[PDB]
Amino acid sequence: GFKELIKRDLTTEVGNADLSKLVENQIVGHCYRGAFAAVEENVQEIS
Amino acid sequence: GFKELIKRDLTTEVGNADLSKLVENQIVGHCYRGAFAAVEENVQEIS
Amino acid sequence: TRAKISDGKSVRVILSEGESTKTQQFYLINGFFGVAMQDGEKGDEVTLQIEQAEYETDNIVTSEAFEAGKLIYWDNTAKKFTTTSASNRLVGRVTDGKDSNNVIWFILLPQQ
Amino acid sequence: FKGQPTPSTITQITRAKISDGKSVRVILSEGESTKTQQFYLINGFFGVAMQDGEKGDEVTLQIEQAEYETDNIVTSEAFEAGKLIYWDNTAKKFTTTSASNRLVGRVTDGKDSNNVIWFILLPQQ
Amino acid sequence: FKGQPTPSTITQITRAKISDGKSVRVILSEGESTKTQQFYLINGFFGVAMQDGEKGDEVTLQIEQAEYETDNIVTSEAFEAGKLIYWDNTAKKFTTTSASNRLVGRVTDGKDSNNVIWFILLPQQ
Repeated sequence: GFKELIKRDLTTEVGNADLSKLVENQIVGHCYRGAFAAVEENVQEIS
Repeated sequence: GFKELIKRDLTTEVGNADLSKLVENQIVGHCYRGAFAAVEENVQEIS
Repeated sequence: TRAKISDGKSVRVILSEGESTKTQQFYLINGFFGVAMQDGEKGDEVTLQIEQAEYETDNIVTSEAFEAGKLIYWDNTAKKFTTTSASNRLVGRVTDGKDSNNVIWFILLPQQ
Repeated sequence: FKGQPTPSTITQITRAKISDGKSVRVILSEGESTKTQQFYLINGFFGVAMQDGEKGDEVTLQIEQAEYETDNIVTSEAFEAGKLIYWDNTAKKFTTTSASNRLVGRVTDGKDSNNVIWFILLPQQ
Repeated sequence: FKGQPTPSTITQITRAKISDGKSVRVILSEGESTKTQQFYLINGFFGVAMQDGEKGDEVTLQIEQAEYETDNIVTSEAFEAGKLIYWDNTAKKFTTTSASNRLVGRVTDGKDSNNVIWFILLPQQ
């Protein structure tokens, strides 16, 4: 009942830079994911 | 008594990541540099 | 479809019968104050700059010191910048004060 | 690091710029709901909604200060190029009346036949 | 070109946009000082002093009109999302009261339990 949906696991692309400030490219991470949980599978306990 | 410090002689870069539509890719150059002068070495002549 | 159509750095206008603009000069046309990128004639289309950028100009009234930080107001009658703060329109703030050559660096403002 | 062997001190390097500010997330109120690519005034921020918000959820508004195309103008009034635009939060429409509305832009292209305006968004004051 | 062979004539092509203007150099007066990543109002410009300066030194202020994480507020006041932000230069703290203070921003994220705020910076009017 648990499914892991992935389109892009992870992508660290160098971002746009303001050359007029001599600021380096914005390192930015990006992931397109999702999950599908359920209740039929799981049972809670105490201690 | 004269030491020139060359960290980065010259580097020119060009980019149009987020510039205006009417502005072509602007060009920027920069250099890391430093110089140490002194009075231990100089004598000032006239004529 | 997208509401945003352009970055808004430049805006087009149509010259009236009492207006004429030359390249790279400041002109208040139809409520937009900016730097014209084309030499325009009556009833012609030109493009201004509203880039919120630092701008250089010497087209100032040379009577009062433009010390850094003071607001810059554009006087449409005399076609000059000034620090009068009268009914003239507000257009920017001085970044670098006036030099001996009467040159000003100032930041444009969002036309409110 | 939990259970580290030695009490290593931690020094925080200060930082101010958290984002570019092109857009802002906002929480929907009760009597509000947004569809994509339409202007709204939600918690004092005027901008283009980038997501379909229904109720009590989080949506992002675009405050880029760019040039925007928009319908939803009070067609009775005429919007010449250069006139200041105002937002009528009661009617949810653009107007030139400055009674108590929020100043939100200035027109670039005049009111055409299709009631379409091109205008420059303002700094959210 | 001094001593050129020929009397050539030089014609300048005008250029108004000296710089992008996202930041401004400023000189410290006597009663002013700065440290990195702290907000200040220096010579009519409000921004993030990216460098340390004490007396007659040069510092640069970020005026990008981006989103900024500040803290350093008047803790007694409440800062809901969307409320305007004013800089009280006498107390050197942010505040919502508009008595005689400079308007500098609008809160994007409300005052949390540790008095942290995210806000858009405004165009230095």
